Amino acid sequence: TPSHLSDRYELGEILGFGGMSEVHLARDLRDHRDVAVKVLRADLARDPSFYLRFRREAQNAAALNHPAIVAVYDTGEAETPAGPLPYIVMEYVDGVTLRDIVHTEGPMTPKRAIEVIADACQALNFSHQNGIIHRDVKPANILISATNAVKVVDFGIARAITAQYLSPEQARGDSVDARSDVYSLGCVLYEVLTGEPPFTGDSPVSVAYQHVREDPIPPSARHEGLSADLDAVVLKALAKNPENRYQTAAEMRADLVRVHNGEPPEAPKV
Amino acid sequence: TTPSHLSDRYELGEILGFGGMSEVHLARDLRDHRDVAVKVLRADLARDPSFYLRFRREAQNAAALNHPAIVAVYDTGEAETPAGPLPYIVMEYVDGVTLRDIVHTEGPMTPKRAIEVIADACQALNFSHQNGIIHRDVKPANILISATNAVKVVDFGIARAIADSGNSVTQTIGTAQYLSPEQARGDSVDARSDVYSLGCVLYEVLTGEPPFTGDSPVSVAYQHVREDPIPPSARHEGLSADLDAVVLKALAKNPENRYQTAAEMRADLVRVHNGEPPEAPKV
Repeated sequence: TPSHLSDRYELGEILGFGGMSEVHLARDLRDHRDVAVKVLRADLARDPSFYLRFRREAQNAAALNHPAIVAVYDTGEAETPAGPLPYIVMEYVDGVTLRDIVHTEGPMTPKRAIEVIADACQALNFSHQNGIIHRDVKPANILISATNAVKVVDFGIARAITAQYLSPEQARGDSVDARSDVYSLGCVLYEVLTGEPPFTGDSPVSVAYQHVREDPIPPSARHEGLSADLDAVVLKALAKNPENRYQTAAEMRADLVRVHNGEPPEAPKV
Repeated sequence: TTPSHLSDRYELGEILGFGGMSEVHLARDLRDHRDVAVKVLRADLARDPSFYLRFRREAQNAAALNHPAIVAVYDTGEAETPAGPLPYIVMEYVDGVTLRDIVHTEGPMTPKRAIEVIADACQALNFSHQNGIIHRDVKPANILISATNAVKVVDFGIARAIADSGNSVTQTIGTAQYLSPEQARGDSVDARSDVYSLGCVLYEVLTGEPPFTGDSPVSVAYQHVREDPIPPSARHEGLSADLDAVVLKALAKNPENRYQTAAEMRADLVRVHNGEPPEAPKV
């Protein structure tokens, strides 16, 4: 990868690695600001199967406009003498992932967890009202900024009509919809609350199997300082049948809000 | 695209097989003047910390077992070139093929051969268990047959911590064909699991298919949990009711009903091999 893309974006340190792409902190020398640039790993920039796969993801990136969603600024294709190198330029978030927080700091307090997840529900809801399912909600895809704001990254591109955060339907290979993001957000909620996701296993298959077939253990049975109410919410978000989950991320956030307040939630009492 | 050399001692050659994070190379040991197998982190995953860490742990904690039917571990290290550090493990080399390639190119074995092979796998797993090591991933791709027909087992899981429960602590889209029920549920895995998995392999070398197949790993995992396996002799000819009894005991849903040890399973495979009645329920 070159030091500069398009004589505009000056690549700096790696923020994170993804499937085929890596995200860099960079200076937009033209707009004079720091940005995040997602590029295709240089080695992979010759396999056409990858160049094409990435360019569609870039061309068709979810460009949503919401405080809790990392914006998309620009998309491009640079010119290293070796070859054309495709990239997406995005909002930069000076912060750390939920995955890092949970790992270095452990489970959050119920109050903090609720604030974080309800804020994620807003990003998800705004995304949903705009026709877009994230499909990969998970702690590594939720960012917390230095000033403590939630920023969600890595929305999947629109479609036609590991495994710790899959919904039963993705696991079965059935069709997914907004409710599917709901289930996954609940997995994250479960983890920030208890230090662990609902299901663990020796292999993605095992975990997938559990999502589809095993009853989750109520969070309070795995960590202290969790109320029965809060249990009911998490458990509803984790319902096996989409028909029985929260129907929208809004519904989910409203029940989270009630628990923050200390009011009984609309969720069932197990 | 890895380097040509490691630690100025091992020069790498053809790839023998690829795994999760890692590729296995046939290499020449320039100090000891011999061919070894070298399992290294894939070069493209090397900048990535979560893969480097995951592998460093695997390399340092590799299971060194000393047994004819187990591929030895010679050295464990970290090479530092401008792509590394690249933890790696140096192992006994087996000039041979996987039990998986065999079944795929040659078809099912004869009971006489199947039994001999699985019986040797049993001696490997028994030895390992008696050394506190559970394999956890027994499957055709992890059993090699040497050019002289010796059985050699690879890819033992690293030792893990056991909880207050007396259960094993869990570690870490796939095969799902050799999964035990306890693995599927994410329960405690132990010697009985290896026994069950080896059962699946035995079933596969005898009949040409593992006990359960399906169009999703999830759905196969389910069959392991809930569904009865059809006796081998109903799927392939030339197999006796006694052989069925042994395979089906190994494949039992409740670990308390399987062979409790690999040596026990080996004992019933030897009896069948000899024309004796097995200790296992008629069916």
